[PDB]
Amino acid sequence: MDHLPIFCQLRDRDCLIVGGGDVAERKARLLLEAGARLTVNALTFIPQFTVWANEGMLTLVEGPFDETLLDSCWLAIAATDDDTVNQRVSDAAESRRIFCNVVNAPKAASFIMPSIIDRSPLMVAVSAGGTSPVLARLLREKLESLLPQHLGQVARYAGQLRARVKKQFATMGERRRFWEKFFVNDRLAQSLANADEKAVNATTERLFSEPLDHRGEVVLVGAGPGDAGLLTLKGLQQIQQADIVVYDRLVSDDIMNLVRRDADRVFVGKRAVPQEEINQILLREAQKGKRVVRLKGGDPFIFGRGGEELETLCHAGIPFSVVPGITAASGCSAYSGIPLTHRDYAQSVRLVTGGGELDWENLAAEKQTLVFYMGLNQAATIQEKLIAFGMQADMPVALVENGTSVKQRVVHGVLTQLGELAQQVESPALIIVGRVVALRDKLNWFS
Amino acid sequence: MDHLPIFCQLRDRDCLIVGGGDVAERKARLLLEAGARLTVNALTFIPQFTVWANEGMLTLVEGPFDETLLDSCWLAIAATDDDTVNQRVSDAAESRRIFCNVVNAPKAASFIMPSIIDRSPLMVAVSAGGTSPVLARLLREKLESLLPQHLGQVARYAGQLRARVKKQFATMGERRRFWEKFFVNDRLAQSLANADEKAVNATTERLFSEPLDHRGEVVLVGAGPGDAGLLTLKGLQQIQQADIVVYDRLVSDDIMNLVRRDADRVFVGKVPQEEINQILLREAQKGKRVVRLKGGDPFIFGRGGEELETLCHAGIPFSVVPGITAASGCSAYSGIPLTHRDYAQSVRLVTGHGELDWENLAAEKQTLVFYMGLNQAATIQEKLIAFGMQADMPVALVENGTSVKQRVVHGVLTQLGELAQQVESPALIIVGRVVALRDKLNWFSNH
Ligand SMILES: Nc1ncnc2c1ncn2[C@@H]1O[C@H](CSCC[C@H](N)C(=O)O)[C@@H](O)[C@H]1O
Ligand SMILES: Nc1ncnc2c1ncn2[C@@H]1O[C@H](CSCC[C@H](N)C(=O)O)[C@@H](O)[C@H]1O
Ligand SMILES: [Cl-]
Repeated sequence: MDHLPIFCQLRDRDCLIVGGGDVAERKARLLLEAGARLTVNALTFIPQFTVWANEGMLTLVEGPFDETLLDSCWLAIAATDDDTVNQRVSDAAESRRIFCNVVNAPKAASFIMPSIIDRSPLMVAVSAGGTSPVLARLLREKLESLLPQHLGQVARYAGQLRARVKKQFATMGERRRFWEKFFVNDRLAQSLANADEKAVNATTERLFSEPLDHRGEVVLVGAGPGDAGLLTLKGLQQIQQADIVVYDRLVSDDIMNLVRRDADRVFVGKRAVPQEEINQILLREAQKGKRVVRLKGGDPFIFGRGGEELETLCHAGIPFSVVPGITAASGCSAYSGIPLTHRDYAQSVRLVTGGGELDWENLAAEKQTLVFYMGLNQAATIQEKLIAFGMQADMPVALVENGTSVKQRVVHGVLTQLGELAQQVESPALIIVGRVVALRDKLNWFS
Repeated sequence: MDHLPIFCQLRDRDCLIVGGGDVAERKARLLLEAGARLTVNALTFIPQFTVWANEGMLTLVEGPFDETLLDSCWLAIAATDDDTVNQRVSDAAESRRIFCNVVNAPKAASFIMPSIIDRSPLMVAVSAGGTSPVLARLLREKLESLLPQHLGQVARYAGQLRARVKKQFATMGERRRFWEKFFVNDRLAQSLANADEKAVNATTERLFSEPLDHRGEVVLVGAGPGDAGLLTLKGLQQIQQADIVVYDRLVSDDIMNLVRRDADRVFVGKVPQEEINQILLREAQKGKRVVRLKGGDPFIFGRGGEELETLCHAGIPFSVVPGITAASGCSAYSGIPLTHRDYAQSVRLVTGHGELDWENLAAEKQTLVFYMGLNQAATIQEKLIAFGMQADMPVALVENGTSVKQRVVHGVLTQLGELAQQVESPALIIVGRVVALRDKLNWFSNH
């Protein structure tokens, strides 16, 4: 072992930073977050130090490095640009047996500052001894995406409950299985976050009363339009903790690979399937006691037929929640370079399908952006009947197929070519109509 | 944070353990592995301690607690069963400003010993500070399953190439891009694992020979409506690697916790557009990774349709990460789907601050979403009524959607004026029959 990691309790302990630049500012902010009583010594200070001082959060000593400021210090940080000054700081702290960090020379120091994931009281720290800062940040970013930030509140509720858990589950296996359920229960985490005490004690005793086997809930998760990177953090966390994932073909293969592999997969899609038995699959599995995730393309509440499922769940007592996704309009907008609103261009955006009878006097009006979902089929009926209501023959139209994926194709023309453009593409495609289409020239970044 | 993690260099520094039992043994084993000059002072020793003193790896001091043995120490550990003795030790350590650990007492000591995952020279440390030891074990065991066995060899080799990387690459960014490609080359990993030197050398020379890009870029990232879990995975990648992050009023404080600690932050808030652009323009022209962080989605009422031409006119590469828009975030979190089987089959996103076409907005069977229409709410009510919307149409106002401070008021269209006086910005107005579904779909809390 090259370094001993220790977690230091710093509240009202004296600490010294030498330096007054932005490096020293980052260090000072960490130590203030830790509750340190902080003195800063520097020849000059960036103004963020004088505001912290005015608000009585630190102490400033303008001048050269004064070894006697270390006199009652627990930690020293040399954060200047002068290796000479840092070495004098480092040497003065060594003789007083004060742990000292040198920002630019981590080998010169008696301690190193690692990358930190703060879910306090829960804390994770990563370092490789200075050999690889970029590896630490790479690991920090993956850790950040996996640990929900309300985990800390769940942590402290746990500690206040270990007497009840131990007095109810005899074996340690029984206890670990309970804790494993406790720490991934999301109505619990949301209730502690939102400070709803009725829902905490409700969820608390529902956790104690149901069998250790059971953990029935259903989560409606938006997978977004295609790109695995457009999943939400909450979404990725939910499909990692799931026992069964129910998915359609509108969920891209890359999203599916993010499903941790001991989960059961249920495909409920096209081949070459009514929503009614989909409701009963979800119903069945939740009442067997499984964490069911329903993955849907895009956003669940935008042409998802996703509300119809949940009111069946609400009438059986099955807890549920919903994680929104990037809808196709927003993804294709961004990946094709067509903003949906802009300036003098479009006051409003309209999301519509292609069922029943629509109102095309309404759809034809100007100063709009029109986005057609599932419109490819009735597409010819759309060109002739927007022009037949006075909308200009020169209005740019665009079709985005497979938006946000590496197979994205965009065809753009003018309203009077709308049918011709149409089956140069296939489903799934969006039809976008309006002046905003004309700014793809200046705004397309996706190669 | 409640603790401050640090990685101490203990080689040739005196440490003192008080206690000579199995708990003292496990802490002694750790300090020995970190190179400490160890002294153990106890009435009695388990046999492993005498086996260590015979090899000259520690000094044993038999007898009761001697305070003077602290004099030259950098760390102290109270590991007796006697809690009176442990307190005399932590007292004697306090006065000397020596970080001290008390085994049966996490809240009583100035440092905590964390769980360690070791991939030397890489190291991950996990602690919940004694509030939840079992969360720390479950997490440590999950981390153990995500860190590849042979990651330590990749880190070690990185340590040996730093001198060469810094000599051959002038700028910080060029070094970062080298390391970014180094740490995700699968083949270099397996070659290091198999001690295949010629294969390591061939990939290494080729990696050093690659042309490295020298451009800064501006990334527009959607933060989503507030909840930090609603950021996309890509958006998190961006704000964890960014050099500077330009952000607004409407980026919640929990998203900012995701911004990399070493990044610079610039706030905007009446700061008009032409100063933002030239801030963006001048920062990227210096080769820095620039993230523009905006609330919701950048291309929906984002004003971000002209930021991008100024950059395209300048030769600055740019990209766009879509975000969850306030409509689909507030929809999911108030229990109000934007579309539904027989309630609404089109969604209209409208602004507030010729003018609006009210005959079209008042049309049947659509959901209306008003962005920043709080100050204009009495007009919206008047106009929709005059163009034929029924007086009893359900309306809802979502304030601070997806945040811990979310508030929803709701009612009928003849109440829309009065309702707006009960909330403040930022807030959405949802108009349509879907609003009535909240009483069957609200899985979120009570405001
Ligand atoms: N990746 C994609 N690219 C282009 N259009 C897409 C798309 N994904 C979905 N669509 C559109 O959405 C239709 C399915 S309706 C499902 C909508 C989804 N819940 C959402 O919010 O996006 C398809 O017929 C197609 O018109
Ligand atoms: N968390 C939230 N809850 C309710 N309304 C919100 C909100 N965040 C933004 N808004 C609305 O959005 C307006 C800002 S316009 C920018 C919104 C962003 N581009 C998006 O896609 O959502 C505010 O006036 C408010 O009406
Ligand atoms: Cl490192």
